[PDB]
Amino acid sequence: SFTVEKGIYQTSNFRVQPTESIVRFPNITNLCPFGEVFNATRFASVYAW
Amino acid sequence: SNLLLQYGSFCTQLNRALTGIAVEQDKNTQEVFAQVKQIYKTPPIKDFG
Ligand SMILES: *[C@@H]1O[C@H](CO)[C@@H](O)[C@H](O)[C@H]1NC(C)=O
Repeated sequence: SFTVEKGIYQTSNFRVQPTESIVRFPNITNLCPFGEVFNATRFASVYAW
Repeated sequence: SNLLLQYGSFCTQLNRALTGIAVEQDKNTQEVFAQVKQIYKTPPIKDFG
């Protein structure tokens, strides 16, 4: 409403806005072996997957 | 919050009901205790027979 009558009102939150982001991952260097599972010379049979 | 923006009517009625309850509590206290309009002081002497 554009008009508020005399009194005390409990306000829902609208005021806080975050502004900055934090990224915190484990520090790992090795690339994951995509070539061992996608470039493999021979795959297994479906029964012995 | 952007998703909840369309349930503003639901939240407004919830807050209206709670505010009504809150005002009603103060009203109940006023009716029970604030009947007398003057704060009488006990007399210095306690000669109550
Ligand atoms: C997979 O094999 C191809 C050659 O067939 C090669 O060009 C490519 O770099 C390899 N990819 C990975 C992730 O090892």
